[PDB]
Amino acid sequence: MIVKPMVRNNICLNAHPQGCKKGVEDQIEYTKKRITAEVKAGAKAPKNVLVLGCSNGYGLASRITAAFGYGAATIGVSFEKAGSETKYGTPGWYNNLAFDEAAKREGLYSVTIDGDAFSDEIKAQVIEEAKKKGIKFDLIVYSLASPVRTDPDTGIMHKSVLKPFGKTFTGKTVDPFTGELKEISAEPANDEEAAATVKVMGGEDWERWIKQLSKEGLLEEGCITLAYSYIGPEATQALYRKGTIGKAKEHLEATAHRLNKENPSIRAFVSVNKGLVTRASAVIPVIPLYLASLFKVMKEKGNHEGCIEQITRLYAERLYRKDGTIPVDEENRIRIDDWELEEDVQKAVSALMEKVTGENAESLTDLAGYRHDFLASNGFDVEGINYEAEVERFDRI
Repeated sequence: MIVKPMVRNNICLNAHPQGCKKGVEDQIEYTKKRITAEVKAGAKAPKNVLVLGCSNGYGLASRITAAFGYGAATIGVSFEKAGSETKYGTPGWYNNLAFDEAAKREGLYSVTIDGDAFSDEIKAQVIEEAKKKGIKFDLIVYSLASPVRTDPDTGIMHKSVLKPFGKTFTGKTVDPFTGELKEISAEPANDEEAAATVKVMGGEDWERWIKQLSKEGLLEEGCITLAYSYIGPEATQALYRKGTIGKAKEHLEATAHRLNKENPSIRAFVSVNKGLVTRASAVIPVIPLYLASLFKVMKEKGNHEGCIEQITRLYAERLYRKDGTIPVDEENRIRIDDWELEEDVQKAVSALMEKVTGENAESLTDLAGYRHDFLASNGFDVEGINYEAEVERFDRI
């Protein structure tokens, strides 16, 4: 069985087990070189970390940075599909396996809980695991990437949508594989859609995790909790500020404020991260063209970051600094999109988006970098992996 990427409806349908593994190992290796003795010396360190959404992207990087950077014990939660002998698991399933294996090889405590993180069943499972080991958490990272949430008190399922308000949102977009430029649109959402999105992307579950953990006395004094979010460029403020996403963000930010007021011994932040290729990226106008242009501009400037570069910087230069402060903006958010939103960067990116055409997209923007990030998420196009070799089982890594 030769496994090559199968992409349809802008989604990569399969995954490569050894590729996903090499991907995790590469992040671990970077972490070991980035988070050195000097970087840690004189700063505090996380000891027991809970990561909700630990199998991909920022969540996975957060777990790797905690464990292999700072030597912390970690419990990760994610909802994956296991693989069988002949059927693909989700990429996150192979990522978790690779993580737990490396953690064990290093003698680090690591436990992965697979299930719906929005459910009280899973929360109860973390709680009992913590009480057994005698763990109290000092860092809780909320990085849940789901388009749907089944409300645990009412059982009804909500799905988020990505739409503006009042006026339809139209803009250029690009296919990184073909090079095709198009114009697509997002029509204004209704109340049902807006309310569903808030339900999925807001801070309801974040708060629920904190309260249940609090009641069971599983939060260490001074415990940091973070939720990842995105603000983005001016070109997409219609969705990220005044769209359905913007409303969910406002809810998440209000949730963070309330967590700080109700738990005096806690430090809760929304962490605003940089833009990267996500599963949803292809359905949003402007975004795929923005990212390709951002990648080009930042790689040329020399400050391009992927997930693990972002999060290691988050730990070393926001959470665990030697001056003991946690720098925030005027609204008390941690900002690591500071490089992305630099004036010179955004100006050049905008110029690039204005100039892009059909024949020049490949050379003007970084579609190649975009393709790589898209594929690497599922374990494809990873350096050092043969890909012409057959995979015996989809049961191991």
